[PDB]
Amino acid sequence: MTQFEGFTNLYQVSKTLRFELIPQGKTLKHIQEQGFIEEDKARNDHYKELKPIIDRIYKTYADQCLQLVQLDWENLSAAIDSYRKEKTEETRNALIEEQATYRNAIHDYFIGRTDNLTDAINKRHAEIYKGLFKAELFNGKVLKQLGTVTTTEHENALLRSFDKFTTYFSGFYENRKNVFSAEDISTAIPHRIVQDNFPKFKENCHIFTRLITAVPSLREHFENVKKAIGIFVSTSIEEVFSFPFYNQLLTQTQIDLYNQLLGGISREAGTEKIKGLNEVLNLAIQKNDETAHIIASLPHRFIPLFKQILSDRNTLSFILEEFKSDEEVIQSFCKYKTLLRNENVLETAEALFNELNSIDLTHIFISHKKLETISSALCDHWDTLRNALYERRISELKSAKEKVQRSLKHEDINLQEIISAAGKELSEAFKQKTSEILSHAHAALDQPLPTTLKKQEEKEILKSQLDSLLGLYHLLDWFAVDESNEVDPEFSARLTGIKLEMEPSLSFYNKARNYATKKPYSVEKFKLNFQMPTLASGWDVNKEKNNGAILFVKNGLYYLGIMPKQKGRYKALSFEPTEKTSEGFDKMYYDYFPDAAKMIPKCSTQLKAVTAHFQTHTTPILLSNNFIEPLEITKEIYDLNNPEKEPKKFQTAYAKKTGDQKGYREALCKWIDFTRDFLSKYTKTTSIDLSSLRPSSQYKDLGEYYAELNPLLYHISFQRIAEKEIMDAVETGKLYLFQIYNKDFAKGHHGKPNLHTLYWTGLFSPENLAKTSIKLNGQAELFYRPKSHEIIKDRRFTSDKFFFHVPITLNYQAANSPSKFNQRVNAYLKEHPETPIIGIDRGERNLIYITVIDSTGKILEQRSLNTIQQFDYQKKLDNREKERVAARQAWSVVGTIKDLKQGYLSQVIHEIVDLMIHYQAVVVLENLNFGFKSKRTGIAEKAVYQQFEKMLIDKLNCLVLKDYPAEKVGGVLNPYQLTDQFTSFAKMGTQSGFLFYVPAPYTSKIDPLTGFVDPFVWKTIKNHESRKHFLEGFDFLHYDVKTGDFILHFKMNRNLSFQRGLPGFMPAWDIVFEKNETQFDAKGTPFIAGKRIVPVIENHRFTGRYRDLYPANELIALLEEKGIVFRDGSNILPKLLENDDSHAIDTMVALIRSVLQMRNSNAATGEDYINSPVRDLNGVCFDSRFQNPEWPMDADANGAYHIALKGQLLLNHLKESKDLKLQNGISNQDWLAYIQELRN
RNA sequence: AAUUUCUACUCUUGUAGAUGUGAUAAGUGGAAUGCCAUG
DNA sequence: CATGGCATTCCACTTATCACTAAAAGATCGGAAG
DNA sequence: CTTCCGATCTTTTAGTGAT
Repeated sequence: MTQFEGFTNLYQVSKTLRFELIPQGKTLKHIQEQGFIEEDKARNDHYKELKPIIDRIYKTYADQCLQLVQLDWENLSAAIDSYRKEKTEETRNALIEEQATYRNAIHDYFIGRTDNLTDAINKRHAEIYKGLFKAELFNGKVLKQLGTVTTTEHENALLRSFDKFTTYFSGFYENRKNVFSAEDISTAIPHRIVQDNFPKFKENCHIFTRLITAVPSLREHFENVKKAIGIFVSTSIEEVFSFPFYNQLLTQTQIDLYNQLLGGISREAGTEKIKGLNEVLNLAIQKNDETAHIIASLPHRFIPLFKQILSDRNTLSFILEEFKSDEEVIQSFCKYKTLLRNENVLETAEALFNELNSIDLTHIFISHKKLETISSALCDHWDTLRNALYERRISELKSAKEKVQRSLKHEDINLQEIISAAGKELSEAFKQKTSEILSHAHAALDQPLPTTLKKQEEKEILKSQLDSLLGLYHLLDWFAVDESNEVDPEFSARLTGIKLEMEPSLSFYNKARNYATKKPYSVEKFKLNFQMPTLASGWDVNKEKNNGAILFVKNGLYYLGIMPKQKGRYKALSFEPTEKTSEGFDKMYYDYFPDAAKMIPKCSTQLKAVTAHFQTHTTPILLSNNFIEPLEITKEIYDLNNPEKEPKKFQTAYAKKTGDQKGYREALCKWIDFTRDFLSKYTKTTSIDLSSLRPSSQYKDLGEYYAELNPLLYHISFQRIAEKEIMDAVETGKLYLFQIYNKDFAKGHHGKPNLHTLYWTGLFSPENLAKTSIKLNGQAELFYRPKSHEIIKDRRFTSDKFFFHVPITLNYQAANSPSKFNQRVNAYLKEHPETPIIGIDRGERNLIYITVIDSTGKILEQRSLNTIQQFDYQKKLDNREKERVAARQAWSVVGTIKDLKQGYLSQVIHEIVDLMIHYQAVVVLENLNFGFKSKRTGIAEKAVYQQFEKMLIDKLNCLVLKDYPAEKVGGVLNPYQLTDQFTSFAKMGTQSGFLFYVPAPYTSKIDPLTGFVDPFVWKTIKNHESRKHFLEGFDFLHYDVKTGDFILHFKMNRNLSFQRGLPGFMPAWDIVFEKNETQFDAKGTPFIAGKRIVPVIENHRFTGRYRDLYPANELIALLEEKGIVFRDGSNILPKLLENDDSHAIDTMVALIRSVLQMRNSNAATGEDYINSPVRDLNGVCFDSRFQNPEWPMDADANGAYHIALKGQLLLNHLKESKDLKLQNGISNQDWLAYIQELRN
């Protein structure tokens, strides 16, 4: 009999707290007189400058090592294909094994253990390999082996700035160690080569060979465009798309050559761009030929490869020069303005366009590709001028129209015919627009430049002048000045001269755009070090004179003490622990031993002396230093930890590989006895009680033993010291004292404290001291941020502050990772079949819409969360989004949206966890693909599909209710754990504890009452033949005279091609065209039944705005226009399908498509609702506007209700699941069949 | 209109909720500008 | 006045790893022997 | 004068997971 309260202390979590340190006493002066702050600032700047210099060495060895790589990729491609055809777990394991094999194979080059290279090269590469993670990067002991790096004197002098300070780069050492590593790490070199770039290359190879097989003419196109680009000249375009060529494309130069081949080299502004492979494929698409329709079906785009990790991009395309200061761009534009005003651009321009009223316009032509711009600038529609040209060429005449359009589409047109075409309105519009543009250019030229670019108004003034000049240049780019057609000579000469004078303005505009849109400089905190290489790395008493960090507790207040190096050496300041009754501070004593897997072999078996002893003679060795009794090590004890193979005989991987469970148990028992002896004899750990440990043979696995053992090694005690000693120490300067401070420690607070402050108080609560539930961690760091009733805005930004980030670890008694979390959750769920379900749906019209259903699916509560605590966050997000959109086009600062979304999601998360605790429910979200959420985030960054899942999973990883007592489940010492330990979204599966994932579609556009979904994908029908075929599948349609509504019948045995291929459980639906009368809801407002909201598509190619539709009214209007009688109640379809007019069938199909659009929304009126086209078997046509609380009110409420039903289906399958598992996703067929089973 | 920090209020020189930091790397999406095409 | 495919710059933004570390090893130097 | 040893401050290192 399990319980909901049993989901606590299942796995450890790690969190970091942040506090402001208040200086205590004279220590502010005593830190200013030493100048440590400026020293750490200069250290940080030197580190920032010197990080890319080391990266050159890493890039150099990466480029050198990969050029020697030679592998066959056939096996990896075969594994990828075999896993691609069917998704089963053993092919997944085979693919994982092949990926690991290839990853190790390439990593052997970096390690120096490959078989395809000589032994001397292997030794040289290994000798290099041992040096990039230690101090020889700075001393040059590994720098000489490459030689090609060629560091000059300034870097070498700046490398000596970090002397005796190599441990600063330790985090950087770990960061770089992830790169040259083979354990499927997403930042690593070989993971990228095997899993990121190679599947893309295989996809590109298969796409290219399918294109070649389908049609052969592009081979000449591809080879010719490759020769025009001039990349990979020594090899063929057939060979470049082959698996042996993937022995190249490891170094960044080859990848950049491939990418520039695929995209095409781009020259500077105003110059024709060399096309790429994807570009010529798109151009082949846009021809709209039958061969274009052939490759429209096929995948018609290659994929570029990803960048190499440590390298940098280089491109053959043009790179624009960059302005470096606002003064520089200001003086450059001022000198440009003086030059442009000295040559007198506007005088010759104005003199040039007034000739157009009085010159032979048969000799003035217009570029054919720019006439659309002229038409859009002169008319309300872009098509007008080309239509006028089309009908005049018709008027001076199937092949005739084709001749007209092919002369229209490519050949430049004389201006005289165009003025003859449009009439006069184009001529006065032309002269008026040219007058407006030169007036704008004149106003920009005369009005001067401001002194600087500090404020946004100066930026928009400069922007306004610049695009005035750009629009002028656009105006001169209208004319076709080329000599292929007739042109007046002096006209062409003056136009070319004024155009080349206007030419450098466009690149100037792009340069100013690049400089102006830079992020403004802000002050930023940096790590303090106090000249300690290992400041606050660990809290231990042995290291307290080295790490220098010591805490004190003073009558509920907390104080951090830092003692510095006195005269450049570690003067061991000491204190005498006095009686408790004496006044003073409470020093925390930190007796801790790290993870025994990481510690016992270090100080027992992997010692230098032991290794030297055992290679020579087999006799056992006694170890006495730092042991209170001499400790013996035997040959086989050393041999288990050092077996010359990866699987140790006490490791369960060896037991899995060989199956020798008996030998594994024996080796494990001997290892446990040995480490028990070590913990008995070691000086640090001889005082720690081990009586809670089980005997050796009772431990199932070594990791279980380690998870048991580690909590015993961590202990905290407190000692009282005289206040006089600490005050004298801080007054002397031998100790810097700071108070850990936040808002909650202020004397004026009365309310509930912050959750972080609750965590901090719970760690130092005496119950946590007695039994360690919340563990203080090491690796603390110090940050200094400079400067950036009576109440002051941004008071915390008014002075420099010292920050203090400290990590803590919770649920410490539990293991570092949970075991079978989802199986425990499913066991509890099977124990409690009546668990409620909460569905969370995300949308853009309304952000969060919740529905709570029971086991039988009845709604207990539904609610929109556009407003929490009477604050409509949706309007604020929408306002912020258009503010950002307007600012990003006005060259203003962009700002951030994350803080406002985080503030909304804080209240949202609190609401969901309150509902979770009050109902003991589960939470279901839709499984959103990364592509879909990224596309909708790009369409609308206001919406919150991402960052809500992360915050949810973070909150249920460890949950503490503030009102709860500290000892209760859900308290600070016993936090709830509802979700699995979050690793990453890639490995996060279909179920994370109490939170589930279901497939997205068929949750909104469906009937709640009946489960009906429209099956007709509408792209199957385009012409009247296919439309009439779609009508033939329907059974009959008649008019009901007693209710005024049409009744239409349909079966899935017809119109199967136009269906989306999902047969429902009902073989028949009764489509009803409700009479468009009005009804009153429960609130009493009138609403029109059967109404539809349809976009305007009258122009047949573009989408307009929204409009209301009344399908019964439109149907009777069309039928009475056709004269078809329907008051007899007869069948209407044969009376209608007999008529062969295409517009009647088009309108009928449009009405059918309109009436199945259950989703009816329009943001202009603020109305969104669902109507059911199919009447329920209880004689009800469902409409959400009736405001029945039994059913969803809105669209997103319906979607939330249906994902809750999907979760209900999953839990119902879980109840009959003997394996305590879940389905590998739910197909749409099973979901729709199940909901149709419930509804019918 | 105060906060380690963020959000929302302002009875309280404050309230409610949230808050895994640092380093590193990759990727995504907008906006502008061109170039080639299509409607 | 829109769409498709590229290219350059700028911005914000998300995702994915690592550490959460005491003690041995070693570099080094001031102080002690031949 | 000429040569080596013990204190002391950096630096690196050790590495576990289901019949």
